[PDB]
Amino acid sequence: LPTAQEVQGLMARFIELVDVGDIEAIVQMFADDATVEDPFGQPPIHGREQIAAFYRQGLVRACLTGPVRASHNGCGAMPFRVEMVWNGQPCALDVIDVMRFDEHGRIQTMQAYWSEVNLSV
Amino acid sequence: NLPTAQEVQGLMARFIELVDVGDIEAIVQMFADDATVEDPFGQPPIHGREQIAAFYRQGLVRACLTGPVRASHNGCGAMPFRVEMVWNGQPCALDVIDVMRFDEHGRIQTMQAYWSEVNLSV
Repeated sequence: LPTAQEVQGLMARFIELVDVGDIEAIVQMFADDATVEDPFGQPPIHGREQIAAFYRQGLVRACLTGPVRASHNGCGAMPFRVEMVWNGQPCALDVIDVMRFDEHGRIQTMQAYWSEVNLSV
Repeated sequence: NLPTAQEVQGLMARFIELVDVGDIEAIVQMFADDATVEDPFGQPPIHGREQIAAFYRQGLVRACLTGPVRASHNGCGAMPFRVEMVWNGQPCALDVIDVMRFDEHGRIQTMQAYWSEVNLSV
């Protein structure tokens, strides 16, 4: 189980991969049975391919907007901003990903909180 | 009813407002009667307004959002904020992210406050 410090490291690593757009590298960070709920409120996405599909569908710039809050039970929450093009126009989306990592430092749970209210032009 | 995404932003912002002024009673009122609080997440959950009240009475300090509340459409939201306390002799700052799920009456059903000493600044 990653330590509070390792969680900070992994979560930041995740943002870096989304930012560069390395789907393969992003997918590899997920445990086998990892689930993704993005946005939180919608059906969880399960499986390597579906997740890769989800990220390819999505990937865009992403960067932390605050430090990773990490716990001692391999979990963490981080605030970030996604820069993308929507309705043919440059937009921003504020998100908070809550993640639970496993013993191998792989992502078991990803929950991204955000909705239209967090959408900005 | 279950707060819309906009209502969640409003409710969560209010929660920080209450912590900031130290209104224990009004904080407790925001919680469902049988709410669960995990603060810091990773520690045993505390249950019910009595324990939540004892918890906040023990803890309550200033707090403020450091970014917008991220809200969902299922009455949930997460918010980043900083807590300032003159704890440990000197003033310190604790960066936290609270994740809340509200119930059908617009009260807090659960709250998880993510943070560790790793988020404690001086």
